[PDB]
Amino acid sequence: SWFKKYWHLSVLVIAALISVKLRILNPWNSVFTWTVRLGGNDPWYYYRLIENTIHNFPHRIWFDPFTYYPYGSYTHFGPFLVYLGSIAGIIFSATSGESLRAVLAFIPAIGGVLAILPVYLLTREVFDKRAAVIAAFLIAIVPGQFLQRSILGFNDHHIWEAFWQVSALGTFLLAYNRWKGHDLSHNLTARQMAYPVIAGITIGLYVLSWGAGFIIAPIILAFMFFAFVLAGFVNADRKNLSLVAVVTFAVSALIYLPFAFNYPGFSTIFYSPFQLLVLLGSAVIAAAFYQIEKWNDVGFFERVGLGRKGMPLAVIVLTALIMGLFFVISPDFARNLLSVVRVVQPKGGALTIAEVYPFFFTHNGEFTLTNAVLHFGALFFFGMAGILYSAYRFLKRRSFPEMALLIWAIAMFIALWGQNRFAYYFAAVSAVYSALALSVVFDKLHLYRALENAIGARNKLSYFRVAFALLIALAAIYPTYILADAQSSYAGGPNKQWYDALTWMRENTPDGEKYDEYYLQLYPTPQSNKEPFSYPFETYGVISWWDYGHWIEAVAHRMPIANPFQAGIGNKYNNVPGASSFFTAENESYAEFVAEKLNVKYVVSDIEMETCKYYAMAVWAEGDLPLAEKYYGGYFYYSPTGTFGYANSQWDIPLNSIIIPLRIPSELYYSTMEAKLHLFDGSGLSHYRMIYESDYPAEWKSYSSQVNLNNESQVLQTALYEAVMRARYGVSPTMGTQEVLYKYAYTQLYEKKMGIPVKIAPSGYVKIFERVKGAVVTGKVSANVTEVSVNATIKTNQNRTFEYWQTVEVKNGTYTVVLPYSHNSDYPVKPITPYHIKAGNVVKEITIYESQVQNGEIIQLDLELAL
Amino acid sequence: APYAVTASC
Ligand SMILES: C/C(=C/CC/C(C)=C\CC/C(C)=C\CC/C(C)=C\CC[C@H](C)CCOP(=O)(O)O)CC/C=C(/C)CC/C=C(/C)CC/C=C(/C)CC/C=C(/C)CCC[C@@H](C)CCC[C@@H](C)CCCC(C)C
Ligand SMILES: CCCCCC/C=C\CCCCCC(=O)OC[C@H](O)CO
Ligand SMILES: CCCCCC/C=C\CCCCCC(=O)OC[C@H](O)CO
Ligand SMILES: CCCCCC/C=C\CCCCCC(=O)OC[C@H](O)CO
Ligand SMILES: CCCCCC/C=C\CCCCCC(=O)OC[C@H](O)CO
Ligand SMILES: [Mn+2]
Repeated sequence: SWFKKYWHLSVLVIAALISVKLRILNPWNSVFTWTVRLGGNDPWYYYRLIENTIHNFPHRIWFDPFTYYPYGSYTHFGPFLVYLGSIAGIIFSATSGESLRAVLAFIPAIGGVLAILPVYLLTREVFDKRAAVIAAFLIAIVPGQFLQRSILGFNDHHIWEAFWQVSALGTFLLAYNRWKGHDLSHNLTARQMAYPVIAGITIGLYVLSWGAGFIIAPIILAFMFFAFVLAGFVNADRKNLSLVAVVTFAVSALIYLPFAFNYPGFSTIFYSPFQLLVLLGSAVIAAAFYQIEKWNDVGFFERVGLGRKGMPLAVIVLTALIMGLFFVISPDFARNLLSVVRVVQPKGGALTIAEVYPFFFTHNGEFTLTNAVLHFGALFFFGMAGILYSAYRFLKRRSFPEMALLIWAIAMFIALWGQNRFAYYFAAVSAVYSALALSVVFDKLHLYRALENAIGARNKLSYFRVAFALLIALAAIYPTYILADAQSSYAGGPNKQWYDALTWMRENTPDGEKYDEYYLQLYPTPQSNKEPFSYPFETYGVISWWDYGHWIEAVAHRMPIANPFQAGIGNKYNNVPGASSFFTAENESYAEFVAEKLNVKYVVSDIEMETCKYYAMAVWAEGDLPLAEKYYGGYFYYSPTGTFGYANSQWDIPLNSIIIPLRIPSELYYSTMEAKLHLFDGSGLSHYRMIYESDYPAEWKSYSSQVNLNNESQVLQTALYEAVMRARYGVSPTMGTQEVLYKYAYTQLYEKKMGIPVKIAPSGYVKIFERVKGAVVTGKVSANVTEVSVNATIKTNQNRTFEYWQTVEVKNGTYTVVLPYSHNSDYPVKPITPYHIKAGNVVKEITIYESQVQNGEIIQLDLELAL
Repeated sequence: APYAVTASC
């Protein structure tokens, strides 16, 4: 037929269409809903940078005073993705808002499809032409962090890391292949010079997408180092390999130069002159390898008298010297050697991040190959066989590209071991080496013959071997696509309760029009951010867990205290004010210390921070992880007697009982700010009032069609019914049920000792509080009382109501309470009763103006009897 | 889906 020299493009097109179905069509209904949902968190910060860059085109900010309030943080996100989305938005006339997000959602998907090309190139320039076709197909179905970070809506720079790293290695090894065996006058032609120039541009674009992309230079230097010290071992045109590297690194340094001075110091992620020195310094190291080979060529190592081994040895001594004599700038070493800390994380606080946890390990510290299936499918094991075979073949053929690919493979495996995120780097590794595996078997099992016997050839073809070549193609491709089809059917991002709450914040908190204007200003790059930023108008901060910082800035257009850059977390052990030391504050006086230092005016708390994410906040605040279970106790159990019990230790739980897989928090938890805010609805606090709460968790919103959420008994039976139903399958109860179970445990363990109850009802997913000076209600009191209590009923915008209590002790025959709610406020969460203030046997009722709450007015209210 | 967020929820 016509597929002659042309099937290889027929598979690439089919591979691209499979990639489109997984990346664009599968998560389509998850990205395009009630709004355009960019996935995760970081795609929302790129969206922030892009609509600012579009407004100030062609200029770009390198420091953001919005996030990390009130200090601002330097922007490490690369100019590649920022300028790509910015130009893409202008071409489609989408400069902000939902229309801009719809354009940005396709960029990660297109990068995932386009990755077929650099994977083909790298595989062809190392192995053969058939294997490059398998690798292109396999990279179209590999799941895990590669597929999820290249899906529709996940406009992050991780796909462009993988795209440009593989592009750099392919173009570099293509340049070495086009240059080897030729003299310099031939390699100096424009046709030959184009190959290392292209390789240098791909390296520059790699760094321009990721400040830590300079790591490609020591990897390429590792190619030359091992090719030199093994001159009799490996067979490589070392002189032309050195010259390709010189041109490649010089061009890359020129590409990086115009972006090199946007950080006031050396940095490995921020766009600083450190990366410029790594690229420029790599060019002179490659130029030093030029002399060592030019000296070995003439025979300089035998005239001095060291032997053929001398040339390897002088490389080793200079590898030690040329680094040792680079003490001319010790900050360079400190940042260069800093890479070894990247794959290690004894921080513990950092461990609580979902993307950083080490591969091959459970949250119990035991080896596992379970993520290898969930992230690569069969390609991992098919990839190891291709790696081991490549090592076997390298020891026989001694091809240099096969050696460099192995070095790349082993370096990416160490990074994969460190953090599970770097699976987006190892994805192209298993796809390339499984292609090497499947290509070996397809030739030895006569499938390459039967394919050409199918049209226009004659071969001795064993259908028994062909049937098995088809059967292991099954095993490599089918279970891999199964996981990719499932994982691509949903996309992450904020839920409606988070989005609705944040849009409400943007339109119902003061200065929304000033924040909107300041959101698009081209901020100057400061020399330091250790002092609070000098804002052009009176700003305020919004404190929450660091997960939601980008959502706060991009959706609410408000300045968050903490962000997904793990900035603004703070801790308690050092009294560093931040998110953790605020939400784990054990009394309101300490939380006011943290809030005042950070100029906090608003608090956003969700049910996640209340339940399953509270453990991380105690880990950050305390630093030590075993020092964090102090906030936790035992478990609930459904015993064979048909009753529900509670035990401190697992041994106290009776046999045949059914253990709700939910660790009930300790008494210390219920005294912290997160409990007082979300689980007690702000009761007991004098400087905070609830102003807005979102809808319920979806499960309980569904439950309310047949459950009376004003009936504590009906809620309790429903929560206990669900918890057992899901404990039967070893699954935790839903979040809305975890909150109800948390409230039930407080009433059965720590309530009777105090007298302040909590309604067993559920509540809204996201809750917003405003920081208040507070109306000071002070007055005289009778002769023999030591305590004064305040009572008021609050009703939220979801028609849910709760009690606000506060108790103070009498001193000098006088009480003083500070009240955060008012009775003429504009907020959708209002009190429906006056304040009932009790002083022993004397009761009085008071209503408070909003002006007295804002300005902290003192009100005299005596509760005294003669007696 | 593990991304730049707190885990186990
Ligand atoms: C050892 C390696 C480890 C890599 C993995 C790792 C520990 C870290 C990298 C992880 C990674 C992918 C990225 C981290 C980058 C950084 C700094 C930060 C990232 C922050 C975060 C991820 C991003 C946050 O932002 P977000 O993305 O969330 O928005 C590298 C590969 C090199 C090898 C020699 C391994 C080969 C394997 C084997 C089995 C043989 C070993 C045998 C041996 C006998 C040992 C051999 C010993 C040697 C020293 C030879 C090395 C040669 C060469 C490199 C030296 C030349 C000059 C160098 C110094 C650079 C010069 C630069 C300047 C000065 C010009
Ligand atoms: C290289 C850059 C790629 C640019 C591609 C952008 C082109 C078209 C985007 C529009 C896709 C349709 C989305 C849609 O149905 O919107 C309807 C409601 O917004 C649903 O929320
Ligand atoms: C002298 C060096 C100056 C370098 C200036 C580069 C600055 C920003 C790079 C972003 C521009 C987009 C590049 C582009 O469209 O090509 C990439 C694929 O072809 C399309 O996905
Ligand atoms: C062919 C060569 C195969 C090499 C296989 C090595 C596998 C894993 C190496 C990663 C070690 C990283 C450091 C580590 O274990 O933990 C560091 C703590 O954080 C120290 O506190
Ligand atoms: C009433 C007497 C008690 C004294 C303790 C003070 C406690 C809290 C005062 C907080 C005042 C709110 C100010 C705020 O959050 O924003 C600061 C920007 O001016 C924007 O409002
Ligand atoms: Mn990210």
